[PDB]
Amino acid sequence: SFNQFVDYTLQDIICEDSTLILEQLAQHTTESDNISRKYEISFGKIYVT
Amino acid sequence: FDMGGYFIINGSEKVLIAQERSAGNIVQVFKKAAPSPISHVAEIRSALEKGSRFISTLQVKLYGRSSARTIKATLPYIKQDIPIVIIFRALGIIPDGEILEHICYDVNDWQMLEMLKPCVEDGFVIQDRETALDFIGRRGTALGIKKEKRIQYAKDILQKEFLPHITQLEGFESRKAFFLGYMINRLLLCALDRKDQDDRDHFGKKRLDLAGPLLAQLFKTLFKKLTKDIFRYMQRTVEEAHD
Amino acid sequence: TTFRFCRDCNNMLYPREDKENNRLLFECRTCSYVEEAGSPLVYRHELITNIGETAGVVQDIGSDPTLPRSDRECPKCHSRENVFFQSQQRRKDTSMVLFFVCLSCSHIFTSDQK
Amino acid sequence: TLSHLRRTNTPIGRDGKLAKPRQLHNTHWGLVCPAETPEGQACGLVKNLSLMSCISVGTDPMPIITFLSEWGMEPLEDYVPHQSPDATRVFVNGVWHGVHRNPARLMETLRTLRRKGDINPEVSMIRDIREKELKIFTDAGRVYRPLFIVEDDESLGHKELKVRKGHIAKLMATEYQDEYTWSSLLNEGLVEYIDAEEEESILIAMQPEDLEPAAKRIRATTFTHCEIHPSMILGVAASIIPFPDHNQSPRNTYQSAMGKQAMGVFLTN
Amino acid sequence: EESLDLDLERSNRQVWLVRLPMFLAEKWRDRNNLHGQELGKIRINKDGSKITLLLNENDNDSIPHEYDLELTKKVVENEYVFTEQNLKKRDRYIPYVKTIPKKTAIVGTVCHECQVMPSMNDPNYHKIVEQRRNIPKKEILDYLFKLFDEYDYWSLKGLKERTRQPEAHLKECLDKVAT
Amino acid sequence: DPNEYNEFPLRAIPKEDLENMRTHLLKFQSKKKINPVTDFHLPVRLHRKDTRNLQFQLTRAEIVQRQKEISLRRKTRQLKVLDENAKKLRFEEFYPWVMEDFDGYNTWVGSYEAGNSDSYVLLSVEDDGSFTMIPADKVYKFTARNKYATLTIDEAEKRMDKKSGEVPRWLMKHLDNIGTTTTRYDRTRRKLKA
Ligand SMILES: [Zn+2]
Ligand SMILES: [Zn+2]
Repeated sequence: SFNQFVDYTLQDIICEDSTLILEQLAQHTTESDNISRKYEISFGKIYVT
Repeated sequence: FDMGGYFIINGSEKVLIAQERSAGNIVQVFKKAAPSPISHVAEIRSALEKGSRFISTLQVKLYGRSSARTIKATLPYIKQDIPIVIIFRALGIIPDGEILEHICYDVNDWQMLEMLKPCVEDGFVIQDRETALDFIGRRGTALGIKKEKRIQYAKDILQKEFLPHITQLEGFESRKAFFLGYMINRLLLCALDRKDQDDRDHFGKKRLDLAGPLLAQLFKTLFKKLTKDIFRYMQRTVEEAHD
Repeated sequence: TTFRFCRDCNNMLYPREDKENNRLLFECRTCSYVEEAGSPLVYRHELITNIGETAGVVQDIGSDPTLPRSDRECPKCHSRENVFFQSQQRRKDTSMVLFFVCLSCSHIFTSDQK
Repeated sequence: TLSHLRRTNTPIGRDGKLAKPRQLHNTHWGLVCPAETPEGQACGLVKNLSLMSCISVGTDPMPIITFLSEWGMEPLEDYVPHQSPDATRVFVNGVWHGVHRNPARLMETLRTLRRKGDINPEVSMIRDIREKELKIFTDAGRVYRPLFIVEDDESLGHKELKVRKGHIAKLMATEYQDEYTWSSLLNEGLVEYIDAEEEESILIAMQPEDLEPAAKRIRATTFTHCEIHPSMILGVAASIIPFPDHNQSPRNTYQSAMGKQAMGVFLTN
Repeated sequence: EESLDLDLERSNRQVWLVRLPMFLAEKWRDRNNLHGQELGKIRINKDGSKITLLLNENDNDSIPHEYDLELTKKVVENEYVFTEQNLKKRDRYIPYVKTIPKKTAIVGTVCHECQVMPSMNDPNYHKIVEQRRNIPKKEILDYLFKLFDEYDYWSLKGLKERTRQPEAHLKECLDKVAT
Repeated sequence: DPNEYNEFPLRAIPKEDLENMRTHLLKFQSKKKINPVTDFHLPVRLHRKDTRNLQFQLTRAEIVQRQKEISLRRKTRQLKVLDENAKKLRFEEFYPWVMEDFDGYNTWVGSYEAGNSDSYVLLSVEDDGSFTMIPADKVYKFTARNKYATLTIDEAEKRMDKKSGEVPRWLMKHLDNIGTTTTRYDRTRRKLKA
């Protein structure tokens, strides 16, 4: 059980919910335009020591 | 000789023990006692590894012992015990004999048909899917741009939350219909005593969990706590800077 | 006792009586199709039954290895092989009558002699 | 310690019933020791696995469902009860996926392909032919134990388990080598995992010759499996009971309770 | 612009419906392929009931060439296949719900459902099975006199850029006349 | 093989044609065979619309007759992520497909199938015998609706409630004799007569 949870299901539990963005175009009209300020954060590969 | 899968916390050897439960996502039936208005029921547990614990209980209840032969069902988030012909029509099976073909399999037997005839007479009134879906089941949250209840809202319920197995995306209502028909079929077998009462105490219908699932559960929940704190301080950085 | 359906639209037919010609006319509540009834029988409650010990037979019951085997013969084909098993109905008063199914004559027969 | 690693524990509540699982059940065979129970207010709550007992760690089902599509099912979208009055429903972890016309070929094909090793052997399958149903289980949480396979047919005649003297000779040689393993016996299909759910499609043999040919003590013909040894239904302390048939069961219960409180040695370091 | 209705000439067309294994379907859904080239051969009987696919050697034998056709549904009713092109460019009636009816053409009736199954006797067959198992004060006062003439409730924040001056000087000047 | 058959190994679609093509599959849910080119009071329009009060919605013949007679944000939010193709599919099927004749005597309401829309491929014979391969995209299912003068949700709720221990068997026949909520064909005929 321990080896199975170390090898897999951890990369799965990361890639299930890793996405988080807050892209602020202008959040009101103008501001001309403003630009679609993609504040993007997400997690890729994981590591163990 | 110290072959042992334990853990070393604070200078103490430390082991975890298995936990058990009934297996989820599998049919059971019960025979509740006589004085209650319910006689024969069923249940489905659920979990899909394991976002927001995915509990999502289900039951289908039965009335009478007599002339109260009716089959209502409950779903989240519906507080009313909904009769089931409504559910068939709402999922999109209008013509009556086809609901019958979804339920039973041998057309030559009939006892199921007299069992269901009062239920069809219950469903004699509503003849359209969105009219059926118009039944309220409020239970929160507040209405959006609606009239009484959005049919979009009801279909969103039936897609996203109900029956967290076979699908939850958009388009497999016929799989749902067959699954519910099989459930009704086994409930009717338990009611008509051709097939017997199930057992809760049999072993294979239970499961044993271990460190894998346990660390999975705790790690998921604290990861969600983590993620909500990640969303915290992202709104707070109205001012500088990107630390 | 069966539930007929309207052949124009597969819907549950209901009984409704002629006002003057004194005949049961199964009129569709969906469409205007109507049909006279063969018998004055409409509804039937059947508070007592004793049925269900027999069926559930597949054509290859004997393909499963778990059923026991005997040497009584089928009284049509006389082959001595057989598969025997008890009632398929389970009430608290079902009998210890037995059901004997063969492969050669592929036939079901019992051991009662009253 | 080697007892205490393999423990299990359920929650119930305060008082509970008695036919409810406080007392043992026939389903428990080959999995949990019918003696090694603790005593006092929780007897029948904690229970202890078998020796060869092994747990299921799960395997993703989509290769299986694609395999099952490719070898032919009607997917449910065009099912009709009239034109398919008797075909078998197919389940995977309690999920409807198919109804299929010819069950026997499918069942033997899955069994053979499990034996050849192209499927993880943790997966289990039941043909409840009495109800024309078929089950597939691949989750994590099942319990299983080994068996000796049997082919019914035999050029030498009547019925036989497949394994022979040469294989066990090779095992003896590899052990005294100081290249077979248990897995290297598994891959070519001589033993087979069977879970806690399957057995009702299987006849069991107590001894390797109990009826296999066609005063001390006192002791059908369609077997498919025999146990490795009847002595291995026990548990950890249950092994230590000398001649455990030759007493009464509550004495075994106190013995399993007592053995945890024995001194001696525990490690060497 | 064009006609909003549907074409009807191509309605009268029998169509055969095929399912396919995943590896074969990936090759037969290649848009880099599919230009008119002929890639297989067929062989029916006079009475039917056994049709085989003679796949041409374009596959280079990573897959079989011997295949059989499994006509599951020999007779098919009410199954219609159509096409779509976007357009060239109590009694309340809504003629525009922003529905976008298209140049749509019903182009065929399905008559025969079938399937191509890899014939297991082929050596390239079941190899796929192991594969599937592996995978400035003054001026600004006139200027502000113009500003209230421009608009009555002029913004204090909008007053800043119209002055771009010392605001304490601006605050004193604002108090002398209005708000 | 001896050529007792129509051998034509496949030709294929023009790639330049294949852009802007969406070729779905249609089925009717009735045991009787239906051919719309024989049944429908053409012209037939295919539209993607909402279905709210579709019985109360006017027919195209009624529309033609009427035409002839007349002539501060809180600066913080979160889009929890979702698949763009799934969202596009959801917005596409936010309204379903409906085809019907000009009269409105027969109308058909469609729905969407996600079961097996990937694996299918088309063998449509051409006039010469050509077999063009059109890879299918989606399959849609159509049912008839309001062919039989459907009822109303409110009085339906009053029949559902325990006002009657058993509702009348011919209550729909009595309502039809009253003339409330008649058929779409009957409403179109009455509007054409008026
Ligand atoms: Zn009718
Ligand atoms: Zn016989």
